[PDB]
Amino acid sequence: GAPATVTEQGEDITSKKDRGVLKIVKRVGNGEETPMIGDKVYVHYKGKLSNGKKFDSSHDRNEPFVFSLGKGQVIKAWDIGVATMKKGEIAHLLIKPEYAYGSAGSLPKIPSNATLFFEIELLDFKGE
Ligand SMILES: COc1cc2cc(c1OC)OCCCOCCCCCOC(=O)[C@@H]1CCCCN1C(=O)[C@H]2C1CCCCC1
Repeated sequence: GAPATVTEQGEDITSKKDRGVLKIVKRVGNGEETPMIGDKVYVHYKGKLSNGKKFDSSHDRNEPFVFSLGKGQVIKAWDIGVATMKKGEIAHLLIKPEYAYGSAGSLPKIPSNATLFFEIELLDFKGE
């Protein structure tokens, strides 16, 4: 169970060391450059509630998913986790609601106090 594997085996990459974002690297990337805040980043991802109840993929949309790192165009967890990644890396994230959609949730897709699981591949990142 990919979400459980990440609970057991994930690195806590939070500042406050609150196990709110957990990470395993599943495939290794290239170089030592990782993206800085304001970098434009290209990814493919597979995502779900850890309940396994709703599911989501860039592939559904038939195209890469693009955002500006650390601009809050995504959840705090993504801005934190993707920043730790290298070009070509695949990693797994398990995320507590404080780094996702909180007690307010995001209905209908996301309920209150949801935990999320993503598989993310980083493809590219160009400077601001
Ligand atoms: C709460 O809304 C959604 C959440 C998520 C996917 C959604 C979505 O509908 C708006 O549709 C995919 C179409 C892309 O639309 C822009 C995504 C920006 C929204 C912010 O997204 C995020 O911060 C993260 C990371 C980037 C990929 C999308 N993600 C999500 O949380 C996903 C959810 C969808 C349900 C299963 C878990 C992942």
